[PDB]
Amino acid sequence: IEEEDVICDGCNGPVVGTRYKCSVCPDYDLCSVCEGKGLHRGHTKLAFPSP
Ligand SMILES: [Zn+2]
Ligand SMILES: [Zn+2]
Repeated sequence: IEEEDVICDGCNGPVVGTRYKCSVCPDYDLCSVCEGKGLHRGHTKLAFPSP
């Protein structure tokens, strides 16, 4: 099966459960562990469910 997946831009792990996305940039995603690191500082990240 070949499918589109959401991959964490902080650690390359799967983004499952809560998905953090940049409020400004398209195609930016963090898992909940990496969001706690504060990555992509300067842009607010938004909490969403994951696909
Ligand atoms: Zn991560
Ligand atoms: Zn951004």
